[PDB]
Amino acid sequence: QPTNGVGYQPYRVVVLSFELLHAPATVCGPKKSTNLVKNKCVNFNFNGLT
Amino acid sequence: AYTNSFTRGVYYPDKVFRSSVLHS
Ligand SMILES: *[C@@H]1O[C@H](CO)[C@@H](O)[C@H](O)[C@H]1NC(C)=O
Repeated sequence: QPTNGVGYQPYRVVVLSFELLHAPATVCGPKKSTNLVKNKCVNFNFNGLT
Repeated sequence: AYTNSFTRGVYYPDKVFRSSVLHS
C-alpha cells in the first residue's frame, strides 16, 4: 500500500559485482591514456594498476 | 569399464604469467 509503514513499503535494489581479474579490463572510469615511455624512470598506471 | 588417468587433467589455475618457478 502507498500508506504502509516504511519497513513494509516497496524498495528497488541494484547490486554491482566487480570482476577484478588479471583478465583484460573492459569496464573503466573516465581516465585518459598518455603516450607510452621506455628506458626511463616513471610513475605509471595500467588499467588501475599503479 | 575403466582405464587409468596417469597424470592427465592438469590446467592453468590462474590468468598470470610466471616463469622458472615451482608454484603451489
Ligand atoms: C583401476 O583400474 C585397475 C586396472 O587398470 C584396476 O586393477 C583397479 O581395481 C581399478 N580401481 C578402481 C577403483 O576402479
